[PDB]
Amino acid sequence: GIEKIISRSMFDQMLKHRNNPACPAKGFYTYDAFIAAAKSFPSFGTTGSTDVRKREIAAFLGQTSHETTGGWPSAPDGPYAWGYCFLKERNPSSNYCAPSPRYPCAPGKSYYGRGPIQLSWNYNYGPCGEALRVNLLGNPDLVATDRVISFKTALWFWMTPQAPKPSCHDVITGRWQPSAADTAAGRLPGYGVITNIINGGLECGKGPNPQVADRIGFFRRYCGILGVGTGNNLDCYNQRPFG
Ligand SMILES: CC(=O)N[C@@H]1[C@@H](O)[C@H](O)[C@@H](CO)O[C@@H]1O
Ligand SMILES: CC(=O)N[C@@H]1[C@@H](O)[C@H](O)[C@@H](CO)O[C@@H]1O
Ligand SMILES: CC(=O)N[C@@H]1[C@@H](O)[C@H](O)[C@@H](CO)O[C@H]1O
Repeated sequence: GIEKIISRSMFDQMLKHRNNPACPAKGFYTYDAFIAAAKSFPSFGTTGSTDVRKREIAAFLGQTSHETTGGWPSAPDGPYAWGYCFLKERNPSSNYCAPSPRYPCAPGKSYYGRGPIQLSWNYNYGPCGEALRVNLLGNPDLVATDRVISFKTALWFWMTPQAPKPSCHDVITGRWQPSAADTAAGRLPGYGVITNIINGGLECGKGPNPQVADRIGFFRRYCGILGVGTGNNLDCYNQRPFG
């Protein structure tokens, strides 16, 4: 599997501070859990040329690193060495509950960000739990409790199209071709579109944004380590958010 492209030592170099005693998630995010989880999504990091596979791994780790970052500008090893520091969304402003016939909010539960992709909203927890055969809609805390399930939610999100959004996977592997609406809106293949899929409503199409820049910094660092180009279209500053 992906262990051939990303070794334990490389993962540890990338996520240099995940086991820092200063990080709330210390000990939770393990290479073994990452590899185990990836087995359930066998085309992740095994699609296309070696160059593409490395870029996919860098893109996934880059985005998830931003979602979980403990970085600050003057941090040791730079802000892009502080991925995977957090497990739960810091200071959430709501329970992330939206109307959903299929995946209604479970009374008393909250769908704030958890795990590497900071999975949010009942309408993500619902179908993710269905795919993973666990009750994430009724027990969203599971994403912050079992390390393999945690990684699986992130990979699920990455691998799953949700129209009109393609999967992050299909974008980074070059399988996704933009529609006429996409090319008009400047949603072109690259890391920027991936940011848009993940959190574009809040981060994209509004000009320069430090969260978008942070996502790019991790991706650049990881592509450097893996020895691949990042490609272009890295930001979504001028991209209309997806529908
Ligand atoms: C641990 C934490 O609070 N992570 C959040 C994440 O939930 C949010 O989606 C992201 C947006 O850019 O930035 C934050 O760092
Ligand atoms: C954000 C980040 O770490 N960028 C680095 C850059 O500093 C370095 O010169 C290059 C080659 O090693 O790799 C990455 O682009
Ligand atoms: C990783 C994740 O859950 N991302 C969601 C995204 O699916 C949703 O479209 C958006 C709405 O603003 O909220 C983000 O938190």
